[PDB]
Amino acid sequence: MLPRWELALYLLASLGFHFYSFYEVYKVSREHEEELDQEFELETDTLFGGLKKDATDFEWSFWMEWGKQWLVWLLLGHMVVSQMATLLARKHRPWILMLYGMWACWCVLGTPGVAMVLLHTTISFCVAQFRSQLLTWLCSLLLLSTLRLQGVEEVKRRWYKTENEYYLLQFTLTVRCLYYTSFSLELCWQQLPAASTSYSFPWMLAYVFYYPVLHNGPILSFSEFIKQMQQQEHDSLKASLCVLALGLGRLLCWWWLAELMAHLMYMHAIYSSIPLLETVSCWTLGGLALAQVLFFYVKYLVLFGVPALLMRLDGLTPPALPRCVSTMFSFTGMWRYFDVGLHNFLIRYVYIPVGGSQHGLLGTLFSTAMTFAFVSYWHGGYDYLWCWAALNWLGVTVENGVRRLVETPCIQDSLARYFSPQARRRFHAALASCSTSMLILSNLVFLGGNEVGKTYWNRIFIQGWPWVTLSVLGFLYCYSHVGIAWAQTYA
Amino acid sequence: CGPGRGFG
Amino acid sequence: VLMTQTPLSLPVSLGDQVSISCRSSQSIVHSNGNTYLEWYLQKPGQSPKLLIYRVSNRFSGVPDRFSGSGSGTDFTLKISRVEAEDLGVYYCFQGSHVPWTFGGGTKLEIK
Amino acid sequence: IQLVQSGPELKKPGETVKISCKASGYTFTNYGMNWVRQAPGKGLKWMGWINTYTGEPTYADDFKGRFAFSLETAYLQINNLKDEDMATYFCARVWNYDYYFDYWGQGTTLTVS
Ligand SMILES: CCCCCCCCCCCCCCCC(=O)SCCNC(=O)CCNC(=O)[C@H](O)C(C)(C)COP(=O)(O)OP(=O)(O)OC[C@H]1O[C@@H](n2cnc3c(N)ncnc32)[C@H](O)[C@@H]1OP(=O)(O)O
Ligand code: HEM
Ligand SMILES: *C(=O)CCCCCCCCCCCCCCC
Repeated sequence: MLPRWELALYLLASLGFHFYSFYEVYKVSREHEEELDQEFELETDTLFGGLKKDATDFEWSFWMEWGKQWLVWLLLGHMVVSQMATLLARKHRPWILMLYGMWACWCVLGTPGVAMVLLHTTISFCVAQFRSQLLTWLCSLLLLSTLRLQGVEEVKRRWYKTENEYYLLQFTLTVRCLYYTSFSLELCWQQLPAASTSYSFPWMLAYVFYYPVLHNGPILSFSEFIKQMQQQEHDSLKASLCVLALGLGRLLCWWWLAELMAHLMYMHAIYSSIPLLETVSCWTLGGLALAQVLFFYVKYLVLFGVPALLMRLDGLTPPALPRCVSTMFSFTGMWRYFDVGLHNFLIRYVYIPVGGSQHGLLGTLFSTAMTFAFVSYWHGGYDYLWCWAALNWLGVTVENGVRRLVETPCIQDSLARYFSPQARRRFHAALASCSTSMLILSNLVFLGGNEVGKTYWNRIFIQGWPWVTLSVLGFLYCYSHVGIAWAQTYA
Repeated sequence: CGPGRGFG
Repeated sequence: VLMTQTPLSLPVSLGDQVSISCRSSQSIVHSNGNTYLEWYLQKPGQSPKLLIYRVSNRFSGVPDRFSGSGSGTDFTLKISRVEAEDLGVYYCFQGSHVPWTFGGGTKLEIK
Repeated sequence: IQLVQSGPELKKPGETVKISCKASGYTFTNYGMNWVRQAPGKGLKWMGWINTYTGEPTYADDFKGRFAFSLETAYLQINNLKDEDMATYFCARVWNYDYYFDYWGQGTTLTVS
């Protein structure tokens, strides 16, 4: 174990560079407030003493715009209906929840939204009746591809007036793709007599039309859903009130933090203006990167707590909420611990069926590639997303290869003999810093886009290699000590 | 997660 | 789940009705709304064969005289007329609660 | 539809043995496979099962840490470390609905002494 004093020094350095970079980004935003306001409209509110919120982000300004109008009221109605069903008719709770989900989808997306969800569900079920996993995967891929077609997009836009309902329908269908694909694959793999009647059409309708995750919520494993819908054990509503109170308090705190950190610094406006990235100093570049990844983390905390809170009230166990990205230090850790539900779906339904490590390293590579391909194609399959997927697969493959190489008994014995485990920890932290220096760039490409990632690569690494790259590596080195030191808690 | 990607 | 059988050894003469009772430790009714309790006849020196799959149901091989009716916890199997070719060991098996457990075995003998 | 097993096997207490269950007459991956054992002085004990479609075995709590189910798709093998157990091992096809075991193997008597 490392001595406590120098680990505390590493934590101090990590917090110091986070906070100084945040201050630099705040200064840059304040000194460039007028031109950014002129180019992109900035929302004016009295929540923070007159500071102007940066509404350039799409997911935040879309989900809060929907929540203030329809989503929060419908989610509260779902909570009330679930509690009433648990109190009065516990046996028929899944069907009541399914009916409420259909009614909520109708009232929020018109008849076409419900009709399209039903069509996708029915087609997936009819195809899965053949009990072939490959045919089911092609059916799911075709159903997902029907979203990206220009003609279908034009028809769907003609369906709706506000043009935000079309985006809501697209997101709902994209999530439904995963949900009915998971159910269909589970039906294909079902060979147990006890579970023969669990995979029926009404159960598929109940699984698909679950309101908390109808639109954006995390992928809920069908095994857990079917297990919890049939417990017939009450949740002691007196404790459910306390659970709701604590969840609401935490969600309000998270939302306030997200609003504060969007108000103080205009991350999205700065990334939208590529010419401003070249002008601002390297400290501002690092601060923008850290603030952007942290804001994505906080935004998805807010956007996943509400489905998680609704599940916890419903008795379900939700997938674990994202861990703080300032803890993350490697590609595998980021994938395992950030988006738990989608990672579990990819492992169970995309990674394993193609074939995991059982086919050897080369086969593993293919499997990983396939998984990554799908997730990129799931998010839209844009060019920047494909570049992010390629870079991310390269990172994961390099991590796995190095871990396999170092864990060989001969090399492990040699490194144990040469130096103490303290030196091994220091070298592992330096390596993980060199890895996270590219992990953050890949995530910036995912968030900022191709231009933002290229600008970061040029300025941080190519243009300023002699001292800027070394300083970034050292700061991420202390950061990696902190991350690895905390990683033992959840290892 | 989140199907909202590529909009800015 | 521990499942017991009464009697352990059941001697009946040829052509006489026989009743075998299987008592479970707890409820066998599965969450699906049905109970998976089935009865297996293992003749000496070979593998068991299924007789009734769900309560009061009958397999294709089993003749009409292997009717067995049971409650939620205590189940029973009845042979109306023993044809002297039904001798063997009868096991009651539950599939609802993992791990799946067989019965002790009710050996039949000619008195 | 039939299932045929390897045959009698004699092994030393320290060694290990593999038992094969070959299924013919039906689509092998359609139905899972159940491995049970019958001790000379006891009744049937359900050791575990293997999902032929995906190859994901689930074992009973008692029969864990030493037994492993593998595929050869249409034989299906079991591996274990030898010990005082000498039970006869049965292989059973599991039907999709309403009943568990329909067709059984002959059973490979195992002698370990
Ligand atoms: C559309 C058209 C335009 C597109 C325009 C797109 C633009 C978009 C950007 C453009 C860019 C251009 C193209 C460039 C693109 C790249 O720049 S290439 C990107 C490739 N990605 C990477 O290289 C990242 C991977 N880097 C790394 O360093 C690896 O992750 C690591 C850290 C070495 C893997 O190590 P690990 O997974 O942490 O393994 P692990 O066993 O967990 O720990 C390390 C072990 O080393 C042991 N160890 C002990 N002593 C030692 C010792 N002397 N040495 C080594 N190991 C030791 C430790 O004991 C430790 O073991 P444990 O203590 O854990 O038991
Ligand atoms: C060196 C810097 C940091 C370290 C070591 C760190 C560490 C942690 C850890 C280990 C957690 C627990 C994660 C979980 O249980 O889900 C956490 C929670 C959290 N972190 Fe950080 N963090 C850092 C910086 C930040 C920053 C700068 C922000 C926001 C601007 C932030 C936002 C959050 C939030 C919102 C939580 C949730 C707390 C909760 O759920 O109770 N973190 N932090
Ligand atoms: C749903 O689509 C999200 C899953 C995909 C992962 C997205 C990565 C988010 C960025 C995390 C940043 C971690 C880097 C840590 C550097 C400080």
